[PDB]
Amino acid sequence: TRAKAKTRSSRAGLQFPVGRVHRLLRKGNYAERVGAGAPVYLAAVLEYLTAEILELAGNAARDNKKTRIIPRHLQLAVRNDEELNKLLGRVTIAQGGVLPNIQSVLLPKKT
Amino acid sequence: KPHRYRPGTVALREIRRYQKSTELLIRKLPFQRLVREIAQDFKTDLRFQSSAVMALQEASEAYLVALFEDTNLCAIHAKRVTIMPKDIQLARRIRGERA
Amino acid sequence: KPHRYRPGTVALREIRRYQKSTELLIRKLPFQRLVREIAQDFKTDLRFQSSAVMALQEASEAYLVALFEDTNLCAIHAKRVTIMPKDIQLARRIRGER
Amino acid sequence: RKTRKESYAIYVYKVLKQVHPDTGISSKAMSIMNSFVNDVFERIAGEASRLAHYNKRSTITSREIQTAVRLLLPGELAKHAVSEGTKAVTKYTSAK
Amino acid sequence: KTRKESYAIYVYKVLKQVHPDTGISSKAMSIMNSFVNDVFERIAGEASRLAHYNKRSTITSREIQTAVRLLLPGELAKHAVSEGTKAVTKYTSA
Amino acid sequence: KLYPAIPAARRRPIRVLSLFDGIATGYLVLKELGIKVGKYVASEVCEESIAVGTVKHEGNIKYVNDVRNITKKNIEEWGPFDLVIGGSPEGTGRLFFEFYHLLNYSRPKEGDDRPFFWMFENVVAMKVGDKRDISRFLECNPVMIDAIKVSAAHRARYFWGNLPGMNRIFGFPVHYTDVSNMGRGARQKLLGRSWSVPVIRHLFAPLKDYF
Amino acid sequence: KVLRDNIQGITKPAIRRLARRGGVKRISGLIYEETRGVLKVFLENVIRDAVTYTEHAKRKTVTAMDVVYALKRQGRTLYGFGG
Amino acid sequence: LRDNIQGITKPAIRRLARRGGVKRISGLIYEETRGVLKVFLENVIRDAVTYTEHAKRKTVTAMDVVYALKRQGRTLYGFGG
Ligand SMILES: [Cl-]
Ligand SMILES: [Cl-]
Repeated sequence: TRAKAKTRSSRAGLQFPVGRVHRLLRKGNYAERVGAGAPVYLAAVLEYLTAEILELAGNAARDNKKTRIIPRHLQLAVRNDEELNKLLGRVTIAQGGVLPNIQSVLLPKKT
Repeated sequence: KPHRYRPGTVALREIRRYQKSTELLIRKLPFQRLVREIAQDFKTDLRFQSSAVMALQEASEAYLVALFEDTNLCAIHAKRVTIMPKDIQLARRIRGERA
Repeated sequence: KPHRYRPGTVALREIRRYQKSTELLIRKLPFQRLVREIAQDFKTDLRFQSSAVMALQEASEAYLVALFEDTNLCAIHAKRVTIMPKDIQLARRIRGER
Repeated sequence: RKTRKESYAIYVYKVLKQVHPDTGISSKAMSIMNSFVNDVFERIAGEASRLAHYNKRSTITSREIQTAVRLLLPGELAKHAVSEGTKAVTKYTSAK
Repeated sequence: KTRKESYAIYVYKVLKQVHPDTGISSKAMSIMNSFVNDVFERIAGEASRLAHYNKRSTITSREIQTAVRLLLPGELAKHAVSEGTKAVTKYTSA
Repeated sequence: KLYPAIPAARRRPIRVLSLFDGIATGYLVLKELGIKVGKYVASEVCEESIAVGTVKHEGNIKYVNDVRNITKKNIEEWGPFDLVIGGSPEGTGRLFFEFYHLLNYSRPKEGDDRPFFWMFENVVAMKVGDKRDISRFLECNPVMIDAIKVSAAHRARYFWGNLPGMNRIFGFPVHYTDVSNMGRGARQKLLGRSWSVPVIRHLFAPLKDYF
Repeated sequence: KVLRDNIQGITKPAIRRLARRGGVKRISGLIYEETRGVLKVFLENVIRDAVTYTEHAKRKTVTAMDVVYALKRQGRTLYGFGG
Repeated sequence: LRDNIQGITKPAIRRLARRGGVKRISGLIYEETRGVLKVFLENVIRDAVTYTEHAKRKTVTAMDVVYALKRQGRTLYGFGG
């Protein structure tokens, strides 16, 4: 062949690898046939979710005055968002702890 | 002359201090001994990666912190601020783990 | 005046009567109307098999009965015999659906 | 000594630089993002495989992954991911 | 009409083998068919995951055995491992 | 209270006074109203909005270096204003009281038939005492519009103003939502741009019938 | 016709019967509205998933298999209608 | 080889409860919590050792504990996956 080897990631305008996603859909024993729109679409979805979470985590790093995302920042990024909490309610993130949540009746009556 | 705080203020101070921190609260070596003791009753001469025991500790402490969260909600619901084994049993019962 | 029971005795009698029975307690047709009403906000002109609505009713009544079981445990835990929306919210919160 | 365990680490870092150009990330948080990608991947490919078995089909296309995303992501996150995915499949099917 | 397969006559056979006089309704037959399909999918799922974890592509009796030891709690696991190893001996020595 | 509508044969340009805004929304949204601007006067304490204005908005805007500089003489010299808007990208009370003081200078006197419109914006995380005080100062009740029809975030907002049709008219669209979904920064534009462009054009929709 | 106000079709005695099967002795008055809300949100999730399964099956009739797959997906496996 | 459940100390359970937001802890909490933790660890280590048995190995990897916790519906991030 004589052609510029344009990868399917760049062909789809994406960053996550369509080839690795495609060969994991093949090796992962999900169906007999696996298309091309399926790994393109799935790389797009995964890139969007990774983008949104790393966005919120960079935001929580900024709020913590840091330029390196730690586990705690992923923890805050997921658990302070409602839909990421719905996505990962049954998921433990290590080295993250919990949100700084203190109930109202446990506080002293500062009135 | 010696200063002493009220109970609620140091209690809330520790609540804040440990809800801000991320480090593992159970010590590493007694948890490792507990893991080997429980493992012993399944197969003799079992070995463990360090990251395996760290994963066990991360998940165990996260599980107990969610458990104490639900236990505190049971206590607060029962017009108390003191958690009780009643509250732990109610929490585990509603979560479906009583088996 | 005619005979009249205490509240606890007819209450426990109904608790016994309905924990023995197996029939669907929600009526079929208003539940079907509720299902069509909720479905309406997803696609217009949706059709439903009869066994689909029966499956929805079986699962919905089973879910609400497990909910009232946890709600009764919340009530009893709070030194009460009366279920409250406090108890329903505590149940759903501990179950993780809030 | 020749074994390469694959990961999504460079790709998570590239998407991070394309979102926050001045913010880095630790290796523990990189492992958490890697396992999140692997997890969500397995979830969507799982649901897609289940759907394909349900509908008596053996070919996973973009429509199966699309309805798996509409099932798995909660609401508006699903709407944004179905839009982003359909946009990337549009760009893919009409490229050089 | 395409024949929708079922485990119905096999549930009836095992029911006669455990209660020769007791019958079963068709809705309880549907519930038993759905239980069998469900537990089948659970064990074959966990076993496929086991084969994928260990970088293998062949599901043998060991993968199903470890799946049954995962999914069935305690004594159900031990008695199903006993009955299954019994039937695999009876199969390989027939 | 209902105000009479002048017919659309009288096409006079709109004079706007926008007081606090990070990314300049009002002049751009007025450019996509389909109508021309009479006077658009902006001001900001920081220099970020001044930099955004001197790069993007082509210099058709009269800027003031500080909000503490605008007096009654500047309002009477720079023409009467038709619209007055106050928003934001414990200084919120400071922003409101500077807004209300500049609003008292731009309000027409008893006898003028000029159509006057104003708007103030802040989210529902305000203290309820500040809310009831602002309701006393403006003589208007806020409307609690939540980001639950178009969004899922727990960020609701109170609105104050003199806008016709602002009680319960806002609902969820599907076409505008669909066209606004296609971004990898979809929910960052939801947090900022969805509060900037669509809600503001939705509330300032009926002004084109006036002018 | 657009169907409306069908959540009131879950009547007060039906909620009381459901409470009796759950073992509840005494029922307060706000239980009925709260229960209609919870059942509404449950049916929202379940019917949403079942409608989605209908959408991908290129059909317009929600089968019982769709509702079974949906309930099963949410970790509440329903026996009696297949699976 | 029996006081290993007592290695989960009363300060450590108190720190855990502080992270959970608990203000006051009764004395009967600690033995109950050791019990519940021991039952959770029994289920998890049982599954992980089962997975080790299937791999014909003698050591329990972190991937085994991840797979076990994932099977039990408590997915753990940051240890491979
Ligand atoms: Cl395709
Ligand atoms: Cl007790």
